[PDB]
Amino acid sequence: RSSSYSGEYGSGGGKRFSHSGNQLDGPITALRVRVNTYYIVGLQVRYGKVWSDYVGGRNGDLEEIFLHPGESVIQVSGKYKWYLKKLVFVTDKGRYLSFGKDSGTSFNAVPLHPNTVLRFISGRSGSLIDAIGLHWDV
Ligand SMILES: OC[C@H]1O[C@@H](O[C@@H]2[C@@H](O)[C@H](O)O[C@H](CO)[C@H]2O)[C@H](O)[C@@H](O)[C@@H]1O
Ligand SMILES: [Cl-]
Ligand SMILES: [Cl-]
Repeated sequence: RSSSYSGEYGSGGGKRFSHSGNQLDGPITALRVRVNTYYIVGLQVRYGKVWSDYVGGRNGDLEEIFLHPGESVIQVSGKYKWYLKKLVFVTDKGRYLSFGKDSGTSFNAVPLHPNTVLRFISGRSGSLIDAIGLHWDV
């Protein structure tokens, strides 16, 4: 077994979500993160050529980053309180894809097993992102 799970990072508010079904669409190719003054408000992830159903709320500005062909996320750091505040996706092309404000409890997620990358995310959401979990696999 090469799969592993990092999380949950955040608190117990909101309703659980998962992108487990989405990995069949392909590898992660892009990220959308809605952000305001204090929080990560929403999240969307592009699996192959297909975006996940948007999760989170509407009170923030949408930020979007596309990954390069064959670029994978190999480390995720961030910060949270009762809600998620910052995320940094570190790639195997040496890019640090940062979203949100530098404040709160820090976390640092890396994969357990050899040669695995970020395949999908899960977590909790409502009007904001309450929590996030990272799922690693081949
Ligand atoms: O005390 C935790 C309670 O949190 C409630 O979820 C919140 C939503 O109602 C609101 O719209 O968004 C925020 C931020 O995303 C959520 O935390 C849950 O509905 C309750 O079940 C829970 O008791
Ligand atoms: Cl950058
Ligand atoms: Cl940390």
